[PDB]
Amino acid sequence: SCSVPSAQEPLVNGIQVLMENSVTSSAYPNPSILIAMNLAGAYNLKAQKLLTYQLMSSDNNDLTIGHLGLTIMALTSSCRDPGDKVSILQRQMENWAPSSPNAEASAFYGPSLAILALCQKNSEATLPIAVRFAKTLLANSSPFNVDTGAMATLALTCMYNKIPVGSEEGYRSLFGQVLKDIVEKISMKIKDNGIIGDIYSTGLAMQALSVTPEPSKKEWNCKKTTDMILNEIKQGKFHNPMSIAQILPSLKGKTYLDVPQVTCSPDHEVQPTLPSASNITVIYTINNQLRGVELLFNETINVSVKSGSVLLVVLEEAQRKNPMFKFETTMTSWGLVVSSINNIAENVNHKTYWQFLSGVTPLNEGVADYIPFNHEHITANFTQY
Amino acid sequence: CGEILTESTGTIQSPGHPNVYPHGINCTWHILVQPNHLIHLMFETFHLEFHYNCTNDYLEVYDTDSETSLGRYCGKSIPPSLTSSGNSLMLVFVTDSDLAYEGFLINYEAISAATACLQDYTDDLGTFTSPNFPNNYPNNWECIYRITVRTGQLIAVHFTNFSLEEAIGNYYTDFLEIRDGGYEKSPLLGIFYGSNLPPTIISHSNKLWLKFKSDQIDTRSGFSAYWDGSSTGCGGNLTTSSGTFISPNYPMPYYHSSECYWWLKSSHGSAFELEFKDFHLEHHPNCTLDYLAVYDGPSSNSHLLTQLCGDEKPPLIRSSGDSMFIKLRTDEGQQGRGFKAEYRQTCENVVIVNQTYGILESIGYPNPYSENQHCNWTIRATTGNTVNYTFLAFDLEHHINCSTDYLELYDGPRQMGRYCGVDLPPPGSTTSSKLQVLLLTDGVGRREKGFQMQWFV
Ligand code: B12
Ligand SMILES: *[C@@H]1O[C@H](CO)[C@@H](O[C@@H]2O[C@H](CO)[C@@H](O[C@@H]3O[C@H](CO[C@H]4O[C@H](CO)[C@@H](O)[C@H](O)[C@@H]4O)[C@@H](O)[C@H](O[C@H]4O[C@H](CO)[C@@H](O)[C@H](O)[C@@H]4O)[C@@H]3O)[C@H](O)[C@H]2NC(C)=O)[C@H](O)[C@H]1NC(C)=O
Ligand SMILES: *[C@@H]1O[C@H](CO)[C@@H](O[C@@H]2O[C@H](CO)[C@@H](O[C@@H]3O[C@H](CO[C@H]4O[C@H](CO)[C@@H](O)[C@H](O)[C@@H]4O)[C@@H](O)[C@H](O[C@H]4O[C@H](CO)[C@@H](O)[C@H](O)[C@@H]4O)[C@@H]3O)[C@H](O)[C@H]2NC(C)=O)[C@H](O)[C@H]1NC(C)=O
Ligand SMILES: *[C@@H]1O[C@H](CO)[C@@H](O[C@@H]2O[C@H](CO)[C@@H](O)[C@H](O)[C@H]2NC(C)=O)[C@H](O)[C@H]1NC(C)=O
Ligand SMILES: *C1O[C@H](CO)[C@@H](O)[C@H](O)[C@H]1NC(C)=O
Ligand SMILES: *[C@@H]1O[C@H](CO)[C@@H](O)[C@H](O)[C@H]1NC(C)=O
Ligand SMILES: *[C@@H]1O[C@H](CO)[C@@H](O)[C@H](O)[C@H]1NC(C)=O
Ligand SMILES: *[C@@H]1O[C@H](CO)[C@@H](O)[C@H](O)[C@H]1NC(C)=O
Ligand SMILES: *[C@@H]1O[C@H](CO)[C@@H](O)[C@H](O)[C@H]1NC(C)=O
Ligand SMILES: *[C@@H]1O[C@H](CO)[C@@H](O)[C@H](O)[C@H]1NC(C)=O
Ligand SMILES: *[C@H]1O[C@H](CO)[C@@H](O)[C@H](O)[C@H]1NC(C)=O
Ligand SMILES: [Ca+2]
Ligand SMILES: [Ca+2]
Ligand SMILES: [Ca+2]
Ligand SMILES: [Ca+2]
Repeated sequence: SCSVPSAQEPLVNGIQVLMENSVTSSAYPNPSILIAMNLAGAYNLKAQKLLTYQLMSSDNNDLTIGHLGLTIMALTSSCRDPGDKVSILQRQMENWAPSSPNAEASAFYGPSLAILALCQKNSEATLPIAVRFAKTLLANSSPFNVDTGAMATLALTCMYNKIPVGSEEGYRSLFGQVLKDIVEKISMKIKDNGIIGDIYSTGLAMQALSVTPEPSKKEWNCKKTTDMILNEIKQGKFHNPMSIAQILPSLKGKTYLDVPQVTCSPDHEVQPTLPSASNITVIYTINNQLRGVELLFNETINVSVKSGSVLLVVLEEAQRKNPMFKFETTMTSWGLVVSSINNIAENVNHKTYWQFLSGVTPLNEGVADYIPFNHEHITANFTQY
Repeated sequence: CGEILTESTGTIQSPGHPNVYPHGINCTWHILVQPNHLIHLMFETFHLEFHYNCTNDYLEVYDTDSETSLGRYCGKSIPPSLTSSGNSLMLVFVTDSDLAYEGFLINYEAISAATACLQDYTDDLGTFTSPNFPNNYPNNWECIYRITVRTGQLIAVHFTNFSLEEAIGNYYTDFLEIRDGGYEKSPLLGIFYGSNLPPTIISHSNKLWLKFKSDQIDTRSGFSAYWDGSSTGCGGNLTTSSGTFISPNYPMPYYHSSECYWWLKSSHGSAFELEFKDFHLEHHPNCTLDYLAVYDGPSSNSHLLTQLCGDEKPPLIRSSGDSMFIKLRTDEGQQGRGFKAEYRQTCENVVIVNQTYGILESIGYPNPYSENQHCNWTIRATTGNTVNYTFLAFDLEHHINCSTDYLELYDGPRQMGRYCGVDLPPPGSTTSSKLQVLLLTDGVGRREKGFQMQWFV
């Protein structure tokens, strides 16, 4: 179809390892990865066994709905019984309701995981929630986010294939309606160059498209996308192990939907061994116009050894030079998030974060991956979704 | 020019559109769509030279499939939607030499006559009910109810039965939209869902417009309600800190020889302010044929801020006090399209000039307070008196040395304090006759309520 050219396969098993290597005892346990390496067939059985044991021991109360869905799913692909996590998520999802049709689109990315993982344990018991979710998702009218469109289509495809024998002609028709509407919204974001939405969102979307019951009018040029993603690995865009975890499945021709079919102990193959600069200035603004009546517009300039210094160095160096640019950080499945600058901290009940943009257009890598250029103007706005 | 349309969907261009149409035209259209079906006309845009008898420039639409005709339309006025009896429609556009405008855009579409529920009522009798009631109403159904009446009165609708699908969060599945005029965009009395009996609804006109929508799944019994056509009154007591209202028939020309009345009062201690997205009435030197009087205060006795007539669009009208009264009167003969009035309630830089006592409440209250306010009230004690305080409710964000959200108090120039939290502040008294209250609020919240407090002299 658009199965990866065997010529290019080495390029794939590349990242597979580069991802598995990220699993250590102090690494943050990343379900998305264990699913990814279980789906793709794990090389590093020590790694896999380690990260499984971590997810097993995880505390249920620290887990958001999405966490919890991911985890149930991740365990499931290690042929480990989640059991209790499923009870919990199930109770949490009866009581589930979104905000408002004007509310942000990604607000549905979390629930998409819950439903998907839940449908996978019990479809019939999941129906009510799946309905409630579709009606709402459809009615929502904020600007389409692809990452979420993609996940929703997995959750919604799974349900669509498991309508209990007898059920009123209606569920399927609703689910499918939403499913089509979503697939249209997606093809509409496929670039004249193989990318769906953007790079880091593309892997999720590939899954989505190769699984929804009704394809888009304008037929999707799969081979193009899969080739584009491949050159783009040669180009080093996929170093962050989470991002690997979100394309590895497509590349291995899989979807989160195949998690229940994972087999255990294939006994995998050893992927053979494959073995000046004048420091720059970056202009770094940090602006608050939202929290209390004590806010900021303070700009600054720093030097960062060569390029290859990532935005986080700018941050750390700004912090060091001037105490007003203090900032605090916090770890996640995707990496280091800047959680607070200047004692203004992101807060969930305000739906309020720190957004990093280049002069005016928002960035799209974390500060620990992003690499600023010789006279770039990075601004950090405290704002909301 | 002129053309005839077969398509199920289409648009209809004024020749000049997007700007402007030619003078002296004799153009004609004809729209025909499959049988057992209907034509629904939308109406993006529509300027024309206006005319009481409607003679100079104008547009009329005959119901081809039938005798009679839907009407002739000049000016800005023309119902956002029209819908045929048959599957065919006459559409003649006819103008004259002097005066023109951007013309009109105007969409249309086919509509099955089975799936087509739309029903008009007049008899002063509530025979009105959700589809199929008491049996379960259908899915994917839509259904409209206009009800017009005697030009004196108001409509007052009561509900007997009402069980509709529940709401997902702030999302509606299945609802009943109630509007204040006789058109799909008239002010919103409310949208209603779930299983509770709506309050008694009361109009400000003799027209009411209703819509009941249902989605893909889930069905119930629906509703049944009745209505009183009695009072000869029109207008009302307008109680929200902000809202919108309508000269009767709007966007259609209004009724004659009527005197309509509206009293704005909601949040204690904060002045209202007016504005119009649209004004039109009989032009008059000195003004007095058909006019609109605003009044700084609860009744006509109060100081008249303005009297308005003609075709020009007013400057916003900041009342200086708590209440604001508004009366409008029309003489028999001549009628303009009317007005539409956004009105907000302010709090920046108000002054209670004289009042024995009163209340101060943060605009929404008890609704949680709006983000981003620089609020400044000032109560003035006549002569050489003072002002006692007492608080009644308090609920602001918390600490950071009250630097997030807060409220300050002043004795003339001197500050008596800066407050927040859910702690109720002390009684007190000014040694002055000036008493300033400042409430500064920022851009986020768990939706803390605000505050409320008493005052003396
Ligand atoms: C919603 C969302 C956010 C929200 C998260 C809402 C919330 N607090 O729950 C906020 C928090 C609004 C956000 C922030 C950013 N994110 Co974002 N986020 C998403 C999105 C669409 C949903 C992820 C999610 O809900 N996970 C579901 C749960 C189950 O998993 P989780 O482990 O709990 O997920 C957490 C992390 O994903 C984290 N998060 C969200 N975005 C980002 C970005 C970075 C760099 C990091 C480290 C973490 C992070 O928040 C989630 C809760 O903690 C994804 C898309 C995707 N495919 O992942 C991106 C996405 C991962 N984030 C992305 C980006 C670019 C950003 C921003 C850097 C954009 C910007 N200009 O600032 C900022 C980071 C600013 C900072 N100070 O660090 C990119 C990837 C980044 C990369 N390095 O490749 C993604 C992939 C979207 C995309 N396709 O471009 N975004
Ligand atoms: C850095 O951070 C700050 C905070 O995040 C941003 O500030 C806000 O920017 C947005 C504009 O993007 C503003 O919100 C919008 O206001 C528009 C016009 O002004 C409104 O306010 C007046 C009266 O005060 C009204 O009468 C008027 O009609 C408006 O409502 C509106 O058109 C917008 O409505 C639309 O947007 C929303 C979603 O945000 C939709 O869902 C709506 O349905 C609709 O289409 C909106 O209300 C806001 O006023 C700004 N205020 C402040 C101080 O925070 C910066 O933009 C940001 N900078 C960058 C580049 O990062
Ligand atoms: C639309 O809206 C109205 C409510 O606002 C509802 O109409 C009522 O329906 C209920 C129940 O369906 C009726 O209550 C019943 O009254 C019976 C007696 O019949 C007559 O006698 C009484 C008393 O003099 C009158 O009030 C009544 O109207 C009749 O003329 C009683 O025998 C019943 O009460 C018993 O029911 C329960 C258990 O179910 C017990 O616990 C009671 O104590 C008792 O034993 C019966 O409940 C009521 O009469 C109706 N009201 C009206 C129309 O006036 C409709 O239900 C609703 N739906 C529809 C589709 O119309
Ligand atoms: C509250 O708002 C009023 C304006 O309505 C301010 O009152 C005084 O206004 C005069 C001019 O009208 C200025 O010269 C002074 O600055 C004000 N006097 C005092 C004693 O402050 C008042 O300042 C406002 N309070 C605020 C915003 O702090
Ligand atoms: C770049 O140069 C500055 C001084 O110009 C130096 O302090 C800094 O070490 C360099 N960047 C970093 C911290 O790697
Ligand atoms: C407008 O003038 C009068 C209204 O009373 C009516 O007789 C006349 O027919 C109208 N216009 C036309 C078609 O001449
Ligand atoms: C509005 O309030 C006045 C003053 O109490 C009252 O007399 C009048 O009846 C009310 N009008 C309406 C709409 O009932
Ligand atoms: C308040 O009293 C009357 C209104 O009844 C008003 O005319 C007067 O000017 C005001 N008094 C003061 C102190 O300004
Ligand atoms: C106002 O309150 C103070 C509280 O100290 C009290 O002394 C005074 O008698 C009060 N004056 C009035 C208006 O009764
Ligand atoms: C109040 O502001 C902040 C609260 O954290 C603090 O840093 C500051 O020093 C405080 N000011 C005072 C109370 O002197
Ligand atoms: C209003 O009446 C006429 C307007 O044409 C004008 O002559 C007069 O001076 C005005 N004032 C009065 C007397 O009401
Ligand atoms: Ca003319
Ligand atoms: Ca329904
Ligand atoms: Ca008149
Ligand atoms: Ca606030």
